[PDB]
Amino acid sequence: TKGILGRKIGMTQVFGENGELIPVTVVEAKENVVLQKKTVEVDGYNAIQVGFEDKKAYKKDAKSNKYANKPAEGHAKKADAAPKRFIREFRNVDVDAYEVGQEVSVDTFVAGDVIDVTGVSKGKGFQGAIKRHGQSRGPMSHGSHFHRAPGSVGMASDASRVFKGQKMPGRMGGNTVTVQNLEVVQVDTENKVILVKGNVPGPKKGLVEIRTSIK
Amino acid sequence: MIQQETRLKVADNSGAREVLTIKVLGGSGRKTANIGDVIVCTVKNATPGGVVKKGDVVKAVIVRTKSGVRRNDGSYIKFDENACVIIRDDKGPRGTRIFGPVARELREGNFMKIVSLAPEVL
Amino acid sequence: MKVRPSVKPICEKCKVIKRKGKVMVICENPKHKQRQG
Amino acid sequence: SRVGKKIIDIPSDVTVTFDGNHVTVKGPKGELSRTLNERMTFKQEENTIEVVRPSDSKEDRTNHGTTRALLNNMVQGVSQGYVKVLELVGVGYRAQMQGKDLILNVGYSHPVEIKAEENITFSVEKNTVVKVEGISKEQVGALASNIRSVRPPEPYKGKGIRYQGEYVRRKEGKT
RNA sequence: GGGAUAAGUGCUGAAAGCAUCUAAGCAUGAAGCCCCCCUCAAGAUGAGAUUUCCCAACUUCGGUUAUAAGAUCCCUCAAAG
RNA sequence: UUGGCACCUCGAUGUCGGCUCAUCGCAUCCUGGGGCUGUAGUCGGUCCCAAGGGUUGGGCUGUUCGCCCAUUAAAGCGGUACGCGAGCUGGGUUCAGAACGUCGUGAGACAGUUCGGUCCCUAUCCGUCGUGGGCGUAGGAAAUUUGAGAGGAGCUGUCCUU
RNA sequence: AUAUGUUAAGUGGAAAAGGAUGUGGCGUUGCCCAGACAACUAGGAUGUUGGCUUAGAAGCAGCCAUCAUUUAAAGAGUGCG
Ligand SMILES: [Mg+2]
Ligand SMILES: [Mg+2]
Ligand SMILES: [Mg+2]
Ligand SMILES: [Mg+2]
Ligand SMILES: [Mg+2]
Ligand SMILES: [Mg+2]
Ligand SMILES: [Mg+2]
Ligand SMILES: [Mg+2]
Ligand SMILES: [Mg+2]
Ligand SMILES: [Mg+2]
Repeated sequence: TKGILGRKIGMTQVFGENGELIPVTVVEAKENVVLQKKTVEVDGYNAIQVGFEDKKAYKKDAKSNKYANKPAEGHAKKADAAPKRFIREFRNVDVDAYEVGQEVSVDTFVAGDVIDVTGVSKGKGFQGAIKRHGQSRGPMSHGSHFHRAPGSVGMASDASRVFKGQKMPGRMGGNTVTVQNLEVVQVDTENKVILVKGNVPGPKKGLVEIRTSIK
Repeated sequence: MIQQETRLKVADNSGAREVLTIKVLGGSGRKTANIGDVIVCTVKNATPGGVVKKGDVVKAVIVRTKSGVRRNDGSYIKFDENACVIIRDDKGPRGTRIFGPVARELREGNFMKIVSLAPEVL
Repeated sequence: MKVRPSVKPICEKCKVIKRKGKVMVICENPKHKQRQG
Repeated sequence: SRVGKKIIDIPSDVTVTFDGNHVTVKGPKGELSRTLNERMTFKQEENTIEVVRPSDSKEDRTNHGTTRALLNNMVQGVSQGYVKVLELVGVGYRAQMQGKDLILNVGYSHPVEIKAEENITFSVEKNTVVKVEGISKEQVGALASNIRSVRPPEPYKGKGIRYQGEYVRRKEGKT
C-alpha cells in the first residue's frame, strides 16, 4: 500500500517531543495521478502506475523533453490527465483501490509511517579504487611509489586470469538504491510536502519513490 | 576522539597527573572514545605519594574530551583539554577530589559517584 | 555417541543394528551409543 | 512372517470396507483411511480380513507383516481407541487445558501451547497426568512425543514430562 | 519469516510372533540450503509483455523519390560527464 | 616440513619478509545445532553436523618464527610460483669499500659478525573495471515493465527483566 | 541381442588394518510334533551364607565347600543387585 512520487527539495531540521532535533528531507510529492492500472488477467502482475510531474502538451516543432510527444499524449489521455514527466509502477499497493485518474495526494501517509525511499545516487564520475571502494591507500613516504593504486589483481599462475568482481576503478555513478525504515514526521497538505526523517539518495530536484516498508 | 597513545590530564587526586591510553575497551577494533567510555591506560607523570605510581596500568573513564559530545536536542559541548578519572573496576573512582567540569553524559553510564565528587556538571 | 570404525558390543546387553546404511549399536547405558564412521 | 500367518485381525461391530488398493475402517469412532500396498492382496472370507503375500521374496515378506499391522492397528483404535498417558514430575509443573488446546508450565519463562488436531482429545487429571486419546496409534504417538520434547526427563532429579511407565535412567550427581 | 534438510531426536512398523527411528510409512531438527531482502538484468539469438503513437506512392516496386510517428545534426546548459 | 630424484626452464622461469588486493579448502578459532560425560548449577571436557559471516592493536627481532603488553565472542589452520615487485618498498641476502674474530706462509677465505651500498618498461593480445557505436529481435516508434538468470548482503557483544 | 545369474552402492566410475552383516552359492553339524525358537505370564524356592564368612555383606571384600530337597522341576541362589 501507499506509494507516491516526489522530488528532493533539500534538507532541513525539525524539533519534536522533548525538544529532540531530528534531520529531515523535504520531498515535494505534488500532482501525482494514477495513470494505468495493470491486472494479472492482462499482464501477469497487479500494479498501478503513477505519473508524477505534468509537462506541457504536444507542440509540433518541439525539440526538447518538456513538450510531450504523441505516444505520451494518447497514453495520458486514456486517463483524463495531463502528460507526466516521470512515470513509475507501484506493485506493493492494492490494485482494487486507485481508480485510474485519481490524484493520489500527499495525505496517504501519516506522521509515523515507516517507508522506503528509492532514488538514484549522485554520480561522481570516473573514480579510483580507494574512492570508489573503501580501499586502504599505500604509504605516502618511506620510499614508496604505491599510494592510490589498487593493489594486486590476482595470484600468479594458478588463476592466470583476473577474477571478475575485482573492484577496479571506473564510474562511481548514480545508480538506484533504497534507504529503508525511514519515518514520515510531518505531512504539509497545502504545500504538498513530506518531511522524511534523514537523508534520501540523489541530488536536489531529483526523483524519489516513497513507498511503505516491506519489513 | 581518544585513541591509543593519547596523553590525558588526570582529573582527580588518584595519584596521577598525566596518563596515556593503551586500548579503548568495549568491542574488538574499537578505535576512539568519548565521554563515558572506559579506557585502560598507564600513568606517565605521577604525583609523589598518592595511590597510583608511574608505570601502573590503570582503568579510567573519559571526562571532558576536547572534541566533545552531541546531545539529543542538537546541543553540543566542548572542552579545552582532555581529562580523565582513574576508576576502581566497579565504575567507582580512586580519589575523592575530582577536579574540573564533568560532562552530563556520564550520569547515564552509572558514574554517579564521579558526578557527586565533582564541580558543576555541564 | 562414539564414532569409530570398530563398532562392537561393549557389554552383553548392547545390540548391533543398521540404520540408513550405517552400523550402529544400541544399549541401555548411553555411553555405548556408537555409529560407524 | 509369524505376524503375517496370524493375519486373522478379528473384527467387531466395526465394519471394514475395502476399496481395491486401499482400505477404510469405520466403526463407533471411525473413518481411518490408509494407502497400504500393491503386492499384498486381501480377502474377507466370512467375517475377518486376511493378508496374503505372493512370491515369498524378502520385499514380499517384510511388507506383508507390516500390512497385517496396518490393518490390525486401524481396526483396533476404531474398536477401542488408543490411549497414551504422560506424567509431569517437578516442583511446580502444572498442565491445564485452555479448552481444546493444552498449556504447560514446565519451568520456562513462557507457557507452551500444544495445539490439538483431529481425532485427539487432551485430558488432564490432577495437573500432573495428561492423557492423549484417539483412534490411530501413529497420530497419538506423534503428539505424545511432542509433549515431552517440551521438557524431557532429567537424570539428576527426574524432572520433566515422562511417559506413564517410563524408566527414567537416573544419576546421582552431588556438589 | 517461510520451505527442504545435516548431525541428531522420534512415532508407527514389520522383515525376525519379540524387540526395532526404516525396510514401507510418518514426524521433528542449524548462523548452513532454497526463498524471503537488496541491486542488475529479454544480445533471455528462446531476443518476453502491456499501453500509446504513426500508415506511399511512383513503381522490370528492381529500386528511387519523398516522408510519418519519431529522432538527430547544431546551439544554450548541468542534477550528468 | 626436512629431504630423495634430476623431468621443465641457464640465447634468464629473477629477489626473504613487509605493504596493497585477495581468493580457495575445512582436518572449525568464535558464533549455529547435537551425542556422551567421572555433565548439580555455573563452568567445562570430548565427539559429531556446518565454510554463513567474523577472526585486534602494540613492544622487541630484517626477520618467517617466537616472546610479551593490552584487549576480544574469537584473536583458526592451510592452498593459490612458501598467492601477489611489468602493484609498492628493499630491512634480510651473492656485488665492488672497510673492520673484528677465526683460518691460511701468502694472495685470501669463512657462510662468523659489523658499517655502507643504482629496484628498467609509453599495455599489443587475453583477462578484468567502466563506458559507447553497429546489427538483430518479421512494420516503425515512445513509455512502463516481467525476471530466465547473475551479483550483493549474512558478524556479534553488553545490559535489564524472567 | 539372446540365455542364466549376481549386486542396490551410482558399487560400477581410486585404497588398508580392521569393523560389522547385507544378501548369494556351497557344505558340515545339533536341536524338533514325545510339539522347539521366540515371546509368553505363571514356581523361583529352602536348610542357608555354608565356610575364609567379608565394613555388617546373608547371588559379591575373598576362600567359594557349593550337599540334600519346598519339589513334576531352579541353584549351600542362574543372575539384576
Ligand atoms: Mg593503511
Ligand atoms: Mg606479478
Ligand atoms: Mg576400539
Ligand atoms: Mg637420468
Ligand atoms: Mg567437517
Ligand atoms: Mg609478470
Ligand atoms: Mg671486500
Ligand atoms: Mg697468521
Ligand atoms: Mg649513505
Ligand atoms: Mg565412484
